Amino acid sequence: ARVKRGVIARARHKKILKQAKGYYGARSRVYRVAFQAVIKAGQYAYRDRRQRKRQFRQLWIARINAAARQNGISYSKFINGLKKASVEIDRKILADIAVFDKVAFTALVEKAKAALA
Amino acid sequence: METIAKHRHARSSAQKVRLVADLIRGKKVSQALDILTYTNKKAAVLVKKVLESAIANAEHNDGADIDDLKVTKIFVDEGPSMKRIMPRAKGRADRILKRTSHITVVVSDR
Amino acid sequence: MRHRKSGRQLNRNSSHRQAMFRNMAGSLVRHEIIKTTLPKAKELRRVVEPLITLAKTDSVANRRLAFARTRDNEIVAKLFNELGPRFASRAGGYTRILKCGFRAGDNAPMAYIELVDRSE
Amino acid sequence: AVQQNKPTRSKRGMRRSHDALTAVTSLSVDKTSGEKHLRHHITADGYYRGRKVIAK
RNA sequence: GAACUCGCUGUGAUGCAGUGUACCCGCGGCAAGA
RNA sequence: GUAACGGGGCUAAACCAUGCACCGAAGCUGCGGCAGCGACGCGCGUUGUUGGGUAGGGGAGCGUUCUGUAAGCCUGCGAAGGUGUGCUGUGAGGCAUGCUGGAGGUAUCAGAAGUGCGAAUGCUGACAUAAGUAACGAUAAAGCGGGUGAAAAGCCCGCUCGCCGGAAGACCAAGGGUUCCUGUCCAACGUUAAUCGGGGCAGGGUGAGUCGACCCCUAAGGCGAGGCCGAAAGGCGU
RNA sequence: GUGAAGAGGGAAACAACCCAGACCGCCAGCUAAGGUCCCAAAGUCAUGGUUAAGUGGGA
RNA sequence: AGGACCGAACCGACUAAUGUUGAAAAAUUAGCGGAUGACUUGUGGCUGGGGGUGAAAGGCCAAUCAAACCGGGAGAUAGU
RNA sequence: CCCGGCGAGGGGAGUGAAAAAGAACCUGAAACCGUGUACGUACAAGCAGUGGGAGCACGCAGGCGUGUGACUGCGUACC
RNA sequence: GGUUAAGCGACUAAGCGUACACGGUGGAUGCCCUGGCAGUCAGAGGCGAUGAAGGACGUGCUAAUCUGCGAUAAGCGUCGG
Repeated sequence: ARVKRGVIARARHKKILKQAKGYYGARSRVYRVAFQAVIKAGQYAYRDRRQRKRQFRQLWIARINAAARQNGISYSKFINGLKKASVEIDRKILADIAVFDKVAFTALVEKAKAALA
Repeated sequence: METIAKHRHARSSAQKVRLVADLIRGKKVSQALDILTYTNKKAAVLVKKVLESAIANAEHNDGADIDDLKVTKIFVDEGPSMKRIMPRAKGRADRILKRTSHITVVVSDR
Repeated sequence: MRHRKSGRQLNRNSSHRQAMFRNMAGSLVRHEIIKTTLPKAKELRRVVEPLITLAKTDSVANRRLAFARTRDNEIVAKLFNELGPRFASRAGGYTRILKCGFRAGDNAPMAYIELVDRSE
Repeated sequence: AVQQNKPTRSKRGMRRSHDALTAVTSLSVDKTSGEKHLRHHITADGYYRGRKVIAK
């Protein structure tokens, strides 16, 4: 029996083109271009799921450094003091506190100053 | 009531007719006829008859008044091509597209 | 360039231009009104109006000078018999140019050029 | 002379940005007949500045 | 092949790194590069 | 073209030594999940350990067309196909559903393959790009009035102008095969428009004792009764 | 040893150097090389010296 | 008288430009050579593929020639 | 019947279950070409994506969803 | 409230990009079968000088082509259905 090979290929092509919506020019219309673009976008998504937690750690550190500098202590000394104070707040919460409640942040800095002596 | 008039399989490429069509898009029907009468392009005489037919269609078939109509929509679509063979130098043959177009005019009081 | 130059080539050589205006000058005098392209109607002013001035002074020398520039004794007769006396008291400006739209075949701008009086 | 890469439709559209012709700004009205005509041109019915210039 | 298609220096170059410069889009030319 | 710190810039923000912090990977730890293998208690529960990967080897699957299941089952209260959306599987996929479509489809389980491709050679159709760019086929030449017509630079009529005149005129053969004439038509064809045309459609038109062919006669040469040659095909020739 | 058949971090860029070998997800933590004045996450940190040549930062 | 001389038709294609997706799968323009002869041309015939023809160019033999074209052996055989 | 050239083509009307079944006629994909709407875009440099992400428009108790993507980290097309 | 100065600052889209909606082009796909393809089983194994195979021309109320026919020309006689 004869098997027409278009139908499965067409269905596979449609899926790629559906995933390439929003891309520029031929990358959103032409399968030969869309397929490579869709695959590459997956590689970046896999790559940038790791960079994401890197970039947010930079952001958390940068804000904690700024807020800590606002209270007369560098980021390096602030973290060291917090560890000596048995404080287990991570950078994500520290950046959340630094921006939303600067009074609670000063309490942490004062507590960090204490553990340093 | 929007009224439509069409000129299908017009002997002109859509690129040339669009130059004229963009001149009257959104204009009042009275002003559109003036612009087309004094446009020195073959597409202007083609577009004129489509626009004049639409005005007549609105009057007779829809009852609309000529003093209210404006060209709400006008677009030119690519029509089927008639393919011709032209002999070139050294026995090479090129295919010439006798391109056609579809001219559509929509006039309404609103 | 063409700083301060006069005359239009009109995509023709001198022999073709001179013949073409000689033909058209005769037609204008014959009918008193013709339809032609605006560039040609403007260049025709420089050919027909000088002829009408010759007609103001009727002499054998003038009629032979008008015949050399028109080569039509029919036109020469009308020049010195009708147009001459008609424009005797008019100092120049014997012709009028009226724009009348565009030619269908090539979209050339058209104009009527007529004699000022036309007995009307 | 030959093109290294095909121009895209976006650049094609931009080149045509200046290909649109001009609309008729506005016409004048003949003093006698009142018909609309090109400025400084005689009317379709042979009128110009209130004078019947040509036959028909 | 697809383009959102600058120069310089470096590196084994419209496309990498650094740096400089550059409002958007056509038209007629010149042919240094592609 | 600074270009021989990555740059700014630095008298340390340079170099050496010591210390404590901190930053820093997909490494390690934390929490959730999946799988392979081995332990066990009963496919199921925990547990230990492993899980970069091309060629290649091994295991488990999905889908396409066709056959039996099938005189079954789904279906005009809408089949296949097309186009969206949602749910679902690690995935190849599957299901449901809106619009379109207007009559077929095929569960399950076995079986058979013209059974899975963006770039082997390519092949067929369609459509872009450059691009409304090049080009519009001899630089012998047109101007105007009138007519026709929806529309006239190009058709018709007229008057001027120009070109050929051992040809760009006239008459035939070869070849073509109705292109001839008239009426009518302008979709396509004509490198532009066209009312015009060697275009479309219809009708008409080719009259021979003397022209030509046929016919009689032969040239080169062809065929060739018998005949010579050759196993034959056939070769030669009166 | 690296790659071929291994990504990640570092050396400005980097084929073969250094750290290290990616089952998946998390906007959690500690470190490796290498780093902490700005570009650019972290010391304009502490102590003792040296250099005046912008040596450092090709000779 | 002349494989004589000058020179149109006619034949050729030495030269130069233009053309080179050309008007033309070799042409045009302006020069040039031959132009009563070993000239040129119409019509018909004959010579056929390792064969024909060749004043001789491995030229020509239907825009295909250091071995024509078509069909067949044949889906021949042959690589990164 | 109407516009048009006693055209082409179209708009009505009518036929039919259906005319988006109208002869260029079942279904009508993709490339390709447009019109409309939303957002972005005229001081901004390179495989055009990816991570973060404002604003705008719309759809749903304050944020979420869909479209768009200013700015910013990373980023040597595929065979 | 007014003026001046300083700072900051939206509203543009000639075009283009993305997304969606609606179209045009195009003729893929599905559905269809008076066509093919490969077999099995039989039949007949020839037609022609009583003019074959294959054609040309003609043949209608017929302008063309197809089928049939052959100056008796989409047919004639006869016997059956």
